[PDB]
Amino acid sequence: DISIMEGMFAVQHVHTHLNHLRTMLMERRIDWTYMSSSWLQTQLQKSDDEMKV
Amino acid sequence: CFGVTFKKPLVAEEKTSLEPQLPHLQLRLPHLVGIIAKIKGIKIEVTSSGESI
Ligand SMILES: *[C@@H]1O[C@H](CO)[C@@H](O[C@@H]2O[C@H](CO)[C@@H](O)[C@H](O)[C@H]2NC(C)=O)[C@H](O)[C@H]1NC(C)=O
Repeated sequence: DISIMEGMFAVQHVHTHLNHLRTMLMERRIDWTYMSSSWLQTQLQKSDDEMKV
Repeated sequence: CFGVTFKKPLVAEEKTSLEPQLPHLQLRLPHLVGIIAKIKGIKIEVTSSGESI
């Protein structure tokens, strides 16, 4: 039982983030936790503060 | 009528009830009280040796 309940926590943790991603997608926004966004900072040279905008 | 087509009004269900699906962990340690009760009544019998002789 403890072996099962230890793995259940990871399922809950994934569920929370997946629900947040679904909300963001239904909201016509971008969830940057699921996307890298580090490759396009080098292709177009911008400051750290300009990338936040 | 004329060129426009008319459709009947739609009736609406007054109430809805929410009964979400829940995961089944199926733990096995619970509902095992009978084994504990059996453990309680071990009842080891020891007879004094030398009282008879
Ligand atoms: C709550 O307990 C009931 C009864 O033990 C569980 O219902 C059983 O579920 C299993 C798995 O689907 C079935 O094979 C049995 O036939 C069910 N029994 C009855 C009497 O319905 C139920 O799954 C438990 N709830 C949770 C969330 O674990």
